[PDB]
Amino acid sequence: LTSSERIDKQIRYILDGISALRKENNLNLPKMAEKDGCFQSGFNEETCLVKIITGLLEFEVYLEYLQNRFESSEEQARAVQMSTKVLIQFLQKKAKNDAITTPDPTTNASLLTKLQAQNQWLQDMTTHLILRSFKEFLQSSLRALRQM
Amino acid sequence: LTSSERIDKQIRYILDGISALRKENNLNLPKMAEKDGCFQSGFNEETCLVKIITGLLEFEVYLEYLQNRFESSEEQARAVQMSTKVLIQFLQKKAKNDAITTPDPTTNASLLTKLQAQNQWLQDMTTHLILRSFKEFLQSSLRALRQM
Amino acid sequence: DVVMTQSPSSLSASVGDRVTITCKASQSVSDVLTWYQQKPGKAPKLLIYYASNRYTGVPSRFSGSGSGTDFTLTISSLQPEDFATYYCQQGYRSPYTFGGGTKLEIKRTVAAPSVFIFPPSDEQLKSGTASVVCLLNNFYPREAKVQWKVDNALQSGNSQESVTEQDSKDSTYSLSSTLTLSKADYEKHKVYACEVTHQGLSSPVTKSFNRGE
Amino acid sequence: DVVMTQSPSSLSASVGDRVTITCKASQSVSDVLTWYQQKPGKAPKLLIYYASNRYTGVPSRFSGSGSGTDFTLTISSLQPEDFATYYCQQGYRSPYTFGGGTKLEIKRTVAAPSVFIFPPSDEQLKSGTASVVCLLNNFYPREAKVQWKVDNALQSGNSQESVTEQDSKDSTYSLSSTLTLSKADYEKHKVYACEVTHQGLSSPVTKSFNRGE
Amino acid sequence: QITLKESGPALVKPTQTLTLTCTFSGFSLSTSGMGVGWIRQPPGKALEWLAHIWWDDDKYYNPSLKSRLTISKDTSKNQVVLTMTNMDPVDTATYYCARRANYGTSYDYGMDYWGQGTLVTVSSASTKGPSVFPLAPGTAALGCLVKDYFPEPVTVSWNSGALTSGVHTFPAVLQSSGLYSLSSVVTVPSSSLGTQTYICNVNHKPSNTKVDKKVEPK
Amino acid sequence: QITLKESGPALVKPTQTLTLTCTFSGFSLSTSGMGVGWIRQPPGKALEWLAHIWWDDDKYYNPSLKSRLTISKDTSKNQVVLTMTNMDPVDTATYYCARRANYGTSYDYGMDYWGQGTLVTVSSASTKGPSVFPLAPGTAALGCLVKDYFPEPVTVSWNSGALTSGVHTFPAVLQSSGLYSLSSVVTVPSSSLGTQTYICNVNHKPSNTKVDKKVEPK
Ligand SMILES: [Mg+2]
Ligand SMILES: [Mg+2]
Repeated sequence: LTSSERIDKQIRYILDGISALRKENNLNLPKMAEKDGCFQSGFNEETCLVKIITGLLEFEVYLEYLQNRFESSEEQARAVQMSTKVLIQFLQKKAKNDAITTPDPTTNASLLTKLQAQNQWLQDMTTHLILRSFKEFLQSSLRALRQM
Repeated sequence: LTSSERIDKQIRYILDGISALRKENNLNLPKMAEKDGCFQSGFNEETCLVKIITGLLEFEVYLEYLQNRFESSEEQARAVQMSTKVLIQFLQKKAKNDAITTPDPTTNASLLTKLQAQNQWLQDMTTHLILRSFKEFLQSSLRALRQM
Repeated sequence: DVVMTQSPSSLSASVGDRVTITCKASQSVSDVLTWYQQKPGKAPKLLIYYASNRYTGVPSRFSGSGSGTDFTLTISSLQPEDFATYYCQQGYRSPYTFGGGTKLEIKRTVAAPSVFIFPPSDEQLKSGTASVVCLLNNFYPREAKVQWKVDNALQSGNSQESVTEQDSKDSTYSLSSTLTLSKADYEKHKVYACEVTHQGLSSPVTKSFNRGE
Repeated sequence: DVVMTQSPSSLSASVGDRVTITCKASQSVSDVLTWYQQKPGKAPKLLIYYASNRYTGVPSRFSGSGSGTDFTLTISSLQPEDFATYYCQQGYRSPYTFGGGTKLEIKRTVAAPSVFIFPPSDEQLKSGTASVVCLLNNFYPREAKVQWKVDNALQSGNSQESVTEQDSKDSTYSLSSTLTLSKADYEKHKVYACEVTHQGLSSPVTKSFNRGE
Repeated sequence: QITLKESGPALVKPTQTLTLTCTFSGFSLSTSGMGVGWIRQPPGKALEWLAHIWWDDDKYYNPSLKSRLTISKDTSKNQVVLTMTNMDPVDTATYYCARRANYGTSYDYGMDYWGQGTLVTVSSASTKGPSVFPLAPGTAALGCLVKDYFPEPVTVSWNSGALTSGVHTFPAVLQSSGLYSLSSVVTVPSSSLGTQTYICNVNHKPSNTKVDKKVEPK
Repeated sequence: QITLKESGPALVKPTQTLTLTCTFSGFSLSTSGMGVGWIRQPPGKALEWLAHIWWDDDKYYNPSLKSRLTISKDTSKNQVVLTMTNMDPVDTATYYCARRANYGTSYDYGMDYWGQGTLVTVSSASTKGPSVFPLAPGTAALGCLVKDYFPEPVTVSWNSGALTSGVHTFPAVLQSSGLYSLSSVVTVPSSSLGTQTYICNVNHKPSNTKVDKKVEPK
C-alpha cells in the first residue's frame, strides 16, 4: 500500500470500531468548520491537515475517558457475576435441607459458543434481554424472600 | 445483620449493578411462574427457595456471557484509543512540514476528573456524545484526505 | 403481620425548636422504612426513604435514622411550614403497615381572636330556618369557647363549632360558631350576641348585631 | 479528476457460460470500487462493494476482484436473468466517476420470428394518416430487416423499426415495423405486404392483408 | 409528568358494591419492579394499607379485608381497579392509590407518587345539593355559608381562584339533621368593599351542583 | 422502507431553468456519513455523476458543470434540490438521485439506494397528448398503437395491470415530424378472444392525458 492508502484503511478501521461501540452538558468537542480548509468552499491541503492532527490530538483526551467507562462496565459485570455466586452460598446455607439442580459445565460451553456466534445486533439484543430477565427474576425472588 | 437481612442487602447490591449496566432470538431464560410457589396464589417457603437457587444457577451461565460482552467493549475501546495514536504518526509523517499543537497533560488530568465527577446519566450521555463527535470528525477528515 | 407503633401521637413545639418522632416495629424490617408528611386532606409527601436517605427536594432539617426495629425522624430547626402529621411505613414485607401518625403542632405567643358576627341572610330567612355565624380569626391557642345570647338568654343545643387546621403562615386558628334557629325564633327576639372566651382576652368579649341593621 | 475505463463495451455469451468484465482507473482508488447492474430504463442495482465484497441478495455467481487500478467483475455460470449493462464507479475521491458500461447480451439457438400484420385502424383512417404494423415476435439473433410492398411496389422512407430489449425469459427479441401512409395513399392501393428477412428463415417470408378484410 | 388519579362514587349504599379505579400516566405498570397500591384514610384517622398489585400480577392484600377485596389491572389502559363489596359505614374514608417503583433496588422510595384521593361516604341517605347564602358586615370580614348538603365534600373558590389571600375555609360539621354545613370567609379591607367584587364559587361534585352568590352589605 | 423519488418537469425550454427535487424517506440526511447525490443518463448512454451533498453541507460537483449547478438540502422536509439553468438539448437525460451512506466505514456500499429517475426532455416543442388506436388480427396477436405525442415517456398497461403475460411493449421511435410513436402488443391465444376483454391503458403524465381503447377484430 501507499501513503494515502494506509491513511484510508487505518481510518476505516477506527470508524468500524466506533460503530461497534454505539450499538445538560455543554462540552467542547472538535468539529470541522468551513475556515478549517477541509471543505470545497476553500480547500487547503495543508490547513486541513493541521486541523486534522490538532483535532485528533485534542480528541485523544476523550478516548481515554471512553476506555475508563467501558472498563467500569467490565468491572461492573464481573461484580454482578461474583455477587450472584455469593448469593447462591447464602441461600443454600439458609436452606440446609438437597434437591438442587446444578447445570452441566459442558452444556454451558456449547451455549456460550452459540450465544457469541450470532452477529452483533443479535448479541447486543441478547445482552439487552439477559439483563431484564435477571433483574425481574431477582425482584420476584426478593419479594418472596422478604415474606419470611 | 441476620440471615434475611444479608439476603436482602446482597440482592439489593446485585439489583443496583444491573441498572447501572442497562443505562429474532427465542432464548429460554428462567422466569417466575405461579406453580413455583413464589406468589400469594400458593406461597410455599420451600418450593420457592428451590426455584430461586435453581434459576440463579441457570442464570449464572448468561452472567459469564455478559462479562465477555463488556470485556469485548473494553478491548474495543482500547483498540480505538491505540489506532488513533498510530493515525497521528501516519499523518505527521506524511506532513513533514511543524505548527502542531499538543495538549497539556495536566489539563487533561483536570478534565478527566471533571468528566467522571458528574452522575451516571451525564456520563452515559457524555459517552454517547464523544462517540458521535469523533466518528463525524473522522468522516469529515477522511473525505478531505481522499481528495489528495 | 407487621405492626408499626409511633410515639408520641401528638407533639407541639416552637419555631426554631427540635422535634423527635420515634417509630417501633413488631419485627425487624431492616432499613426498609419510609416516613411521610401529610397536610390536612392532601395526599402524603415523601420525606425519608431507607430509614436515613432523604427524598429529592426535602429540606436539610429533616433527617431520619435507625434500623431493624428502632427508627426516628428528626426536625432540626422547626419552621412553621412543618405543621403536618408524620407517618411511618415499613416496606419490607406485606402488609406494608403504617404507624399511628404523629400530629405536629406549632407554638406561638398567645393571640387574641378578631371577632366579627354575620346576621342571617335574606335568602335563608325567606325559607326554612336562620343561621347566625360568629367568626374568630387568627388566635392561639386553639382552646376557645363561644356562648350565644338571644335577648340576654343563653342558648344550648342550637350551635355548632368549626375550626380550621393550624394556619402554617402564622400558627393561628380560626373558629366558626354557627347558631341555627327557626324563622319564627329569629322574629320572636331582637338582640343576638356572641360571647367569646379565649386566653388572649382579659375579659369575655361579646359582639352583637340587632335585627334591624 | 478520475477516469474509469471499461473493456469490453459489449459482450455476448451463452447460458451457463462465464463472463469477464474489466475496469481500469486513471489513478489508484484503493479497493473503494463499486459495480452496478442496470436493466433497460430501470435504476441500477448494487452488485459488488469494496471491489470484492458482495451486496445483500446478489447471487453467488457474481464475484468482483482487484485493487488499486485493476478491477474485474466475473459471472460464473451465466443465467439468462443476467441480461443487463454493468457499470463501474470509483467512490474514493470526487468526482465519483463511472465507467463506460458493458452491455451483456445472451446467446441462444437461432429462432424464427412469429410474424403477424395489423391493418390501419378505423379511427386512424378516419383522420389524417394511416399506419400498418408488422409484428415479429420472439426471434434471435436481433439482426433482421423488413421491407414493405404496396401493390407489389417496394417502399422507402415510409417506415420505422422499433425493437424490444432482449427478453431475458428466453433471450429473444421482437420487432415492430410501422409503415405510415396518408389516407389517400391507403385508398389508392389494395394489397399491403410485409417482407421479413431473418436468419431463422430459409426464404424471406412475406405476410399480407388486403384492404377489404 | 407522573399522574395518578382515583375515580369512583362519592356515595355507596350499605351492602352494595364499591368500585374504585386508579388511572395513571407517566409510567408503565409492566415495568420490572413497578407496582400500584391502595391506601385509605378515614376522616381524621391514621392511614391503613389496603392492597397492592405488582408488574407480574402477584397481588397482595391486607389480611383483614381480603374477603371483600379483589384487585386487578389493565396495562393497556393504565388502570388499576380495587373492588369492595358489601360496604359498611365503618369503611368510609378517603381512598388513595400510590405508586411503588424500583422494588428491590436502592431506589425503592416506597409510595413516592400518590393521587388526590376520593372521599367515599357509605350511607343510604340520598345525594343533596347545597344552598349558598352570603355573609356581609380597618377590617370587617365577609364570606358565604354553604349549608344542607350530602355527601362530603364541596369546593369553595373565591372569584374563580383570583382571590386566595386571607381566605379561611372551615371544614364541614355534620348537623344532627344528617346534612353537612360549612362556611368560607375572606379577611378583606373595608376599603375595597365598593371597588372589588367578592363572589364565592361553590361546587358540589357528588350532585353536579354549582352555585354562585354575590356578597353585599346592608 | 427506504424510498427516494425524483420530481421535476418532463420538458424544459432552451436557456430556461431546470429545477429537480429529490424527496427521500427512511433515513435522515443529518446522520453522520450520510449523503445524497445526483446522476444522469442520456437515452441509451453511459452514466454521468453530477453532484453530491453530504450531511455537513459540504457540497461537491462534477467539475465540468459546476457553473450552472447549485445543490442544496432541507433536512426538515427530507428534500435535496439540484438546479440546472440555461438548459441545452445536449443535457436531455434520465435524472437519478442516489443515497450514499456510512461514508468512511466498511459499510460504504456506495449509491446503494436509487430513485426511479425522471426523464427530462429539453426542447421548445410544446407538450402533446397521444392518440391511441387498436390493433386486431393457434395464436394471432393483438395490441394497440400510441402515436403522435411529446415528450417521452408514456405508460401502457393492459387490463389495469391484470394482463402482464406475453406482453411486448416497444420503445418509442422519434418520427421525422418531431413526435414520438410506439406500440404495445400482447401474445394471446385465439381461444380467449371472445372470452376475455383486452383493453390497453395509455397514460402520458407530461400532459395528464389518459386514454383507454378496446381491441376488437373485423
Ligand atoms: Mg481492568
Ligand atoms: Mg481483558
